[PDB]
Amino acid sequence: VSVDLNVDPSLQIDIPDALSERDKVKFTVHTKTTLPTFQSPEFSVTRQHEDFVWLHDTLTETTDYAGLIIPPAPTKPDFDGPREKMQKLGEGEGSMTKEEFAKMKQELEAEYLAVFKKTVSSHEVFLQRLSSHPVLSKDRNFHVFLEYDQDLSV
Ligand SMILES: [Cl-]
Repeated sequence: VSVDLNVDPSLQIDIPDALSERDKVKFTVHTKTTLPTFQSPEFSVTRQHEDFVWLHDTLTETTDYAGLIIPPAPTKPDFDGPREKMQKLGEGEGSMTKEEFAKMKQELEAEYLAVFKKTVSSHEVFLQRLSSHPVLSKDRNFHVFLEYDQDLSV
């Protein structure tokens, strides 16, 4: 076989759920850790795209990391494709039967969901990459990002 094996890793991060309200995304960032450095071995916080941008910016400009490979920022969530397509669909409502339109409305909702899912992955991959870096996983701004249980913006 050919296989990548992880045994009792000390830091695991994922985004198990997320919420879109008028195309504004809130990510649940859930962490599991066996490390002393964290207040708790398991916890979740709520993060927005700008929080991730904040974290990436502040790592990039950390003098000590200038020789390190910092994983790329996740891209800003963008629902313009699905939204514009749904608008076009609505304009064409008269040319179409009730059940044709229903079926297509459902298909475009699925298109929106696939965009959502993709931006989730992008944000999650970034955190997982940071958790795997021997130096960056220890960064205190990263820790603040994972655990500060209030609005990181303010
Ligand atoms: Cl957003």
